[PDB]
Amino acid sequence: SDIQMTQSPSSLSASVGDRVTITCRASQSVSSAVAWYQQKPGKAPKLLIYSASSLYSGVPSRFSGSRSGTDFTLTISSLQPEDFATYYCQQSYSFPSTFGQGTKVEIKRTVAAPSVFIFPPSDEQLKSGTASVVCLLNNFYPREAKVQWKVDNALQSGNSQESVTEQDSKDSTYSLSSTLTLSKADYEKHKVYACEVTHQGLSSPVTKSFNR
Amino acid sequence: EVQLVESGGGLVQPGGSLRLSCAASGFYISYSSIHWVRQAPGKGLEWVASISPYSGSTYYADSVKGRFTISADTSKNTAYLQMNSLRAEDTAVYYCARQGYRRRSGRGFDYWGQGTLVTVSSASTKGPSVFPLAPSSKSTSGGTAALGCLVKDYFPEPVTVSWNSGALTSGVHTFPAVLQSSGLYSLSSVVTVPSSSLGTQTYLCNVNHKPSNTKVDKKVEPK
RNA sequence: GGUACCUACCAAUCGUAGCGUGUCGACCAGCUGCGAAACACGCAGCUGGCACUGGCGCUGUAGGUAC
Ligand SMILES: CN(CCO)c1ccc2cc(/C=C(\C#N)c3ccc(C#N)cc3)sc2c1
Ligand SMILES: [Mg+2]
Ligand SMILES: [Mg+2]
Repeated sequence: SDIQMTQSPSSLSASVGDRVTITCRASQSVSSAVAWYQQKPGKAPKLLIYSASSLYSGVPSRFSGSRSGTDFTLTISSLQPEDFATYYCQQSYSFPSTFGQGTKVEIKRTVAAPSVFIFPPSDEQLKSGTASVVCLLNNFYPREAKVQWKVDNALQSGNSQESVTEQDSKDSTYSLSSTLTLSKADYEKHKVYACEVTHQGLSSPVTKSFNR
Repeated sequence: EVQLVESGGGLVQPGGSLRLSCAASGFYISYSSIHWVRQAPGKGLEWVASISPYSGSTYYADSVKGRFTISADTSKNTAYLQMNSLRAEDTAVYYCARQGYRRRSGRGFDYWGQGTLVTVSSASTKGPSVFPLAPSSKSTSGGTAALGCLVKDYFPEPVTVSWNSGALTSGVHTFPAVLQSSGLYSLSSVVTVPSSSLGTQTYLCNVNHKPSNTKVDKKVEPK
């Protein structure tokens, strides 16, 4: 490829009203043919800025674009709740066009302890020859959490998949799910199944368990 | 008034071919350069191709140079992206975009195109097995119990999950899909609901996997 | 003689016998405004080249023609 657009930062957590600045560096000159887009999860991008400083019609005035040589800066003065999203820069000075890596702007809030739930496998799945035990960490902040599985007391490892949701639009919290998959026989062979969660909002690791 | 609706996505094998269409309304494509961008799952935007007005000149990214072909039908007001010799790096949501007018939003992409998913894999389409995640019988965590549905072993993306056929939306969390060791997707859709009203209320999860044309309605119930 | 004109006036150097002059335009590149317009095409303008166009000013020498 021809020109490279290196974007920074890759992400950040900002309170409402905070000013945020994202910077894209072109590997070589691109004149002022730079654009900035905002993208929400599961949605198409929207033109925020064009020509390295001009505002697109309909875009609020807290979004600004500036240029200094080969450096371009998108500035959100006084970040608002509807502004959390992934921002991308683009160079259209020459083909092929180049996009930045993107900057994911998420909202910062007070820490919320997760709500831990455990779900045993259903009889249908057991009949199918497999068992999936699910641990659910509901509505917590920050995103970082630790979850460990224990059958009997053997610290499990290498048999659990993890997924996490995007920041909630209403309360800005996160939700996470761990899934431990065993065979029918393997699942019958042990009694107690437990999920241990450590998080900044929990003074002590919380355990949620059941008996087959 | 200006809309860009594309179609043609789906699943295709490595080395296979596939064409995407992008119908435009509210403006004539012949008077604007039209671009194809793409975004791999959980990745950044990747410019793919472009076609200029009045000359028809075509430009391509290095990753797809020689394999993709952009074209346009003015009588149908539609752009087209042919993709040949597809690799596993070509799987992504493909967006059709229209470059703005020179004297307003110069070279900026106003008005993008919803999107269409293209999956490149040798795995075969399979519908999900839907199991229930029953409410915790032990206590109920302060008047709010949690239930859910487990959508396992399906391919390709996507699936859609609703609760009570759209009647229930509060406190719903449908988690992103993850590739299991088997090569298929799996996720869970959970909900938190008043425990006191658990027995009285009925909770059903509606899973739809259009690729395999499978639709499942699963009860939960405390047992 | 005079005036006007015709022809010729080494090579190199755009050209000229020589000196000076680089254009209403052509051509090569680059830039800008505009045409629904990044390239290409079109219209208008600018900058640099070039000398296709061999014009214009001045000054001749030889021969010759005509008043
Ligand atoms: C001062 N210098 C040297 C600097 O390098 C020069 C050299 C040559 C030159 C040549 C010139 C010729 C023209 C002009 N104007 C010209 C005009 C009209 C037509 C026609 N029909 C054809 C041509 S002017 C000029 C100036
Ligand atoms: Mg000579
Ligand atoms: Mg000549």
